[PDB]
Amino acid sequence: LAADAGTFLSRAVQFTEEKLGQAEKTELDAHLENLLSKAECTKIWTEKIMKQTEVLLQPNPNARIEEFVYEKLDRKAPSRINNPELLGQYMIDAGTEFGPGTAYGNALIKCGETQKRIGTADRELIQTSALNFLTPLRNFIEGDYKTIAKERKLLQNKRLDLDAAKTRLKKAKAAETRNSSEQELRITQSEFDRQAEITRLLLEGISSTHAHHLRCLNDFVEAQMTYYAQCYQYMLDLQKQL
Amino acid sequence: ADAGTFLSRAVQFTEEKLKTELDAHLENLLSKAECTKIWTEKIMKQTEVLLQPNPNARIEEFVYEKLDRKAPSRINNPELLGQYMIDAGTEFGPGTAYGNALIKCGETQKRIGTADRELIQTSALNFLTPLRNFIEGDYKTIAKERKLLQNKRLDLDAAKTRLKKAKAAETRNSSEQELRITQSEFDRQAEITRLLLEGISSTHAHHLRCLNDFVEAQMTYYAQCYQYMLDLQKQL
Repeated sequence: LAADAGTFLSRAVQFTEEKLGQAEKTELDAHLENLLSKAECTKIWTEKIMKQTEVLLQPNPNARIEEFVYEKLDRKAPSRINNPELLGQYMIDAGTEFGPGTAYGNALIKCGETQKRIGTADRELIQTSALNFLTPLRNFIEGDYKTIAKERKLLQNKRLDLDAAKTRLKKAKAAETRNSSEQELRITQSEFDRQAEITRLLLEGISSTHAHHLRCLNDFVEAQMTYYAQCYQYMLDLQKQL
Repeated sequence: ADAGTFLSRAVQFTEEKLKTELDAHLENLLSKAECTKIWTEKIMKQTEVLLQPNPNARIEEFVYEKLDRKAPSRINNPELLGQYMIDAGTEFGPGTAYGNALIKCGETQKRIGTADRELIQTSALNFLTPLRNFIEGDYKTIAKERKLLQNKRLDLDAAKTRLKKAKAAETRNSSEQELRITQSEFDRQAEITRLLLEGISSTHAHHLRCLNDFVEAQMTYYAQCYQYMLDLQKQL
């Protein structure tokens, strides 16, 4: 068990010396370097788009903060009526008060109805998009990315060990000890190579990620089309009655 | 007992804490005007909320309005999303189908944002403005007249008390004369109020035309956005 502490100690000292610039870093194969870089960029942008999308869907930030609170509180956040439907209610009530016979009353009541219909259509889009877009992406970021991160750490650690061994051999004098260090060097190199393959294999899966997301984007688009199309028709209908 | 006297004092204080009825016609008109103001205010506010959902933005506007300095031209959600998509697509590679889609969507999104800005401008220019004008101008006048006639009323009510207490013949005659003077002022003010309370009919007509306009703005915005989406659907 204490030997493990020695491994942690060895990995640390080496990390310090390498940072001190006194020690160098064994550069990884260009292919893996390229693969890791691509996966990262992908995650960064996907995260940004997902967030901005959400903001677009739910403009009120304070509402989002309240949801976060109840989410951490493990409680349900009370539902609220959307602005479009609310306006409709006020208008309809006014129209009624002003008098249904009056044209102004007729117009106000007619509009309030259209507004509520529009509000209903809005919620349809929010649910449709959330179900078809945000979640698919979220999945990828939470699962595959995590796994890759873990493997990255393993390979990073192995490299530290390899570099530490190298440095040890560099300062190896006693023939017998130097030979032992040579055995140690062979030992770490093998393990390092093994993890490198493991990592490359996992990184290969990212290729399909882009194609999967493209489908999700096509869906979101269809949703927006549906939302505006419905609202446009609703508006036309209102003008005919008024 | 003592409790009863304390209760009596309490009732007296309630009286400390807490009328010549006008001709029905005027009363009814007054009620109409008040109702109109209440409903008009509610609709004007909610519709502004519908246009600008973000409360913090409104707060900022209020501060900058008091600051008497122009508030920065913040970018709306659609355009920002478009920017992110376009840049991301560029990074992943323009040739790639995914990148192409991202860029296209960003462009359309920015177009939508511009159309939205147009819609916002039109509504506040041909709808919110007139309504606000009316509530801020005519209503004040109306309120002023109401206060004056209310004072004439209180004075008239006092005159009745003076009349009921006018025991001396001279006192009786003086009270009568003052009551007559108050009455004359009352009917004069009443007439003025009646004139203004007959203008509410015209107000309803102007408001109706304003509403018809707002309807046009919403239809135009929805039409424009629908076409943009059609174009993108064709591009991809």
